[PDB]
Amino acid sequence: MSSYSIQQSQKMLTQLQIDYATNTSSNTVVAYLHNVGETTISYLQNSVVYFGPNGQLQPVGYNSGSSPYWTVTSNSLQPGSVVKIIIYLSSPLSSNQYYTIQIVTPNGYTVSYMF
Amino acid sequence: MSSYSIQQSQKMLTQLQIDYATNTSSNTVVAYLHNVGETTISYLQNSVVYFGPNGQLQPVGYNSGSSPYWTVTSNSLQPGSVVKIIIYLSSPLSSNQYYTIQIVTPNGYTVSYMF
Amino acid sequence: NQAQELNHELELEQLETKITVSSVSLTGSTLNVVLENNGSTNLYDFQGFSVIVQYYANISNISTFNLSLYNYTKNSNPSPYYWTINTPLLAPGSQATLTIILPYPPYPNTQATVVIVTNYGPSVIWRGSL
Amino acid sequence: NQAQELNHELELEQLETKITVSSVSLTGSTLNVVLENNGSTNLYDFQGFSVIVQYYANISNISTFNLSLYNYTKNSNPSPYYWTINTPLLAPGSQATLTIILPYPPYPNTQATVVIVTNYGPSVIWRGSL
Repeated sequence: MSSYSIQQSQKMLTQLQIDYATNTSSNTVVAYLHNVGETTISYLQNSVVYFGPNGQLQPVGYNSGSSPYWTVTSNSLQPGSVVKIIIYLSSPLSSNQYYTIQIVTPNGYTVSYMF
Repeated sequence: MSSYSIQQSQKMLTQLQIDYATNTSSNTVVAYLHNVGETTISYLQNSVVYFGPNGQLQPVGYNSGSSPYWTVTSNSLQPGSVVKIIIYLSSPLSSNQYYTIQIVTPNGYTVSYMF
Repeated sequence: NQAQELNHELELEQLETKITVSSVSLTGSTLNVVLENNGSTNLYDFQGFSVIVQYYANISNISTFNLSLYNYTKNSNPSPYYWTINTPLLAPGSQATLTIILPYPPYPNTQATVVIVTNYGPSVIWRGSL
Repeated sequence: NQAQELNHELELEQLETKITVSSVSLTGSTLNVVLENNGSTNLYDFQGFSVIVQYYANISNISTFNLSLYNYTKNSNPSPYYWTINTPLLAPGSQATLTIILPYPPYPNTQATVVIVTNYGPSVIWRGSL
C-alpha cells in the first residue's frame, strides 16, 4: 500500500528557471534567473514579481527606488544566460518562516523559488 | 555533507500534463493528456508525438492506419479536460527497458511521461 | 497584464495544492479511497479532476488487465466508469471518500494503481493490492 | 514544425541529463567538487552552466555571509570568482573535478551551499560544512 504525490515520470520542457534564490540580509533577496531555452526574453522590466511568506505573496514594483522594489542586472535575457534579480524589502524577514519569490515575464512565463 | 539533484524549491507553471501513461499490451500504448491551463488547445491532430525506449524515441505519425501511428479522442482540449492518446506499435515492448512518450502541441508546449 | 496575473495566480495554486491517500477499501466492484487535503487550497472543481485506475479484473475467472479513466458525477449512485465524492468541497486538513465504480470486480490479491489528479495539476498515485 | 522540433529535442536533453556531487574538498580558497555524470547525455557546454556558492567567508577573521555567481574559464589556474573543470567533455558514467576559486578562504567549520546547473536546466545542490 504505497502512496506518493506528483510524478517523476511526468515532466515538461523548461525554458526558464530560478537556479537559486535566498535572502542576503534581513531585507534584501537575491534570485538567479536562468534562460535554458533558445529564445531571447526581452523587456524584463515589464515582468511582474511577487514575493512574500508562503501563501501571502505581495507584488513588488520595478526599480521604484523605495521598498519594496526590485532590480534586474539586464532588461533582456539571451539563451543560456543568467541575470540577477534583487528585492529590497521594507520589513525584515523572519528567521522561522519560508518565503517564495515568483516571476512572470511579459510572455506570461511563470517561475518560482522557495527558501 | 548532503547532496541532492534538482530541488523541489524550484517550480514553474504547468499548463499541460500527461496524467498517466502505460502500455495496455505489447503493441499498444495509452496516455491521458490533461489541460490544467486556462486556454483551449486546438488542432491536436497537428501535434507531434514521439515514443520509444529511453534515449531512442522515434516520431509517430498521426492516424496512418499502419503501425507505428497514434490517435487522439478529440481534436481540441478545453481547460480542465482530458483526452486519450493511443499509440499502435509495430514491434512489441520489452519488460526491462523504460519507455518515454512525448507530445508537442502545435503551440509548442512539450510534455512527456515515462514508464 | 492579464495573462501575467492569471499565470501568477494559477502557479501559486499549483504550489499550494496537495492531496494524499489515507486508505483504500474494496467491496465488490466499488472502490472507496479516503483522500486527504494536505494543501492550503480548497478543492471542489471535481469535473476538472482525473481518476484513472489500472487494475486486474476478474472476467470469467481470468485475471485481465484493465486501464480506464473514470468521469465524475454528482449522482450519488454512479454507473460503471464513474466516480463521485461524499463532500461538495474538500477543505485543507479535511478528508473525504471518493467512490469509484469499476466495470468488473478485481481479481483477488492483484496489484492496482489508482491515479487521482486535482484540477490544478498536482496529483497522487496509490499502488497496492486489491 | 520549427518550435516543435526544437522543443522536442531540448526536452529530451533535459530528461536525459543528471549530475551528482561525488565529493568536495577545500584547500585555501580553492573548492574542488568531484562531479559525476549519471545521465545519458554528454556535457560539454560548460559556459552555459551556472555555478552559485553560498558560504561563510573569512574576511579579516570575521565570518561573513557570501553569495556569489562564478564565471567559467578554460584557464586551468582561474582567478577569484571563476571556475573551471579538468575535462573538455564529461561523458555518462565519468567523473571530473570542478574547481571554484572562492574570493576568501571559508571560515572554518561553517555551512555552505553549492549549486551547479547544467546548460540544459537540470542541476545539483550540495550542502555541507567547510
